[PDB]
Amino acid sequence: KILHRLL
Amino acid sequence: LSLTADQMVSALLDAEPPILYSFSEASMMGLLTNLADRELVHMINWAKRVPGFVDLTLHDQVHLLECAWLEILMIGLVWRSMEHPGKLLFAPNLLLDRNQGMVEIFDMLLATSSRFRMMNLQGEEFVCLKSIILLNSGVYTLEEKDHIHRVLDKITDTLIHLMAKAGLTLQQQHQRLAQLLLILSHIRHMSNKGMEHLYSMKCKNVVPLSDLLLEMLDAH
Ligand SMILES: Oc1ccc(CNc2nc(Cl)nc3scc(-c4ccccc4)c23)cc1
Repeated sequence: KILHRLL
Repeated sequence: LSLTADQMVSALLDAEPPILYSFSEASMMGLLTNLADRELVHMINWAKRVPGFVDLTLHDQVHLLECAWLEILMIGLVWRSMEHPGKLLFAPNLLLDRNQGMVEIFDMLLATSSRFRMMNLQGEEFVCLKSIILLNSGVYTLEEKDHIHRVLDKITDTLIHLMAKAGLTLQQQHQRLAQLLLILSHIRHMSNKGMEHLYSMKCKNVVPLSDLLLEMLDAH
């Protein structure tokens, strides 16, 4: 999710 | 696992995130959650610069940040509040006392600030403690776990290196290491209380919670 995209 | 203790300390110092800027009860927690969302984005960048973290799989990185994010926000808030006794420096323009508070968490945060101030916590020690929170808080939830423990042992060596350089005896080193790590139990406790407060805010659908924070709650 968003955290995946942010890392 | 190749860095010297001094290189470890300088790597963590250089990775430090910036300090960001930010009354009804709907409005105060709007400020806090908006600030937390922005600090979380900078957290991701810092996490990627903690040595050992980039070695992990994306899913292990996600798990560790999902577990530790509020503990990391909280120790960061305590650290920048340390020189403001009795108050929490949420932002340079948001310095709050306990009457303005939430109060149960506010008091726990102030007590940690007071403990850090009484131990004279050093910035080099703080960035080590923050990195330990990131690597430890989700490790109990096989070669990957061994890597994380090897890195954790390195950070312990680094903390001990700092107290040796500071002139502490062996006995004093071990005692201070223990004092520092026991505070992490209290930070875990505050994060669990803060998470449960943030779930209550989500349920009543009044405070504007970002997509990002909402998924951090889903993970808990
Ligand atoms: O940028 C930062 C913003 C806030 C904090 C510490 N956050 C709190 N501090 C106090 Cl004193 N009370 C409460 S109640 C709920 C929270 C809370 C839980 C999850 C996200 C946001 C708020 C909270 C640390 C850094």
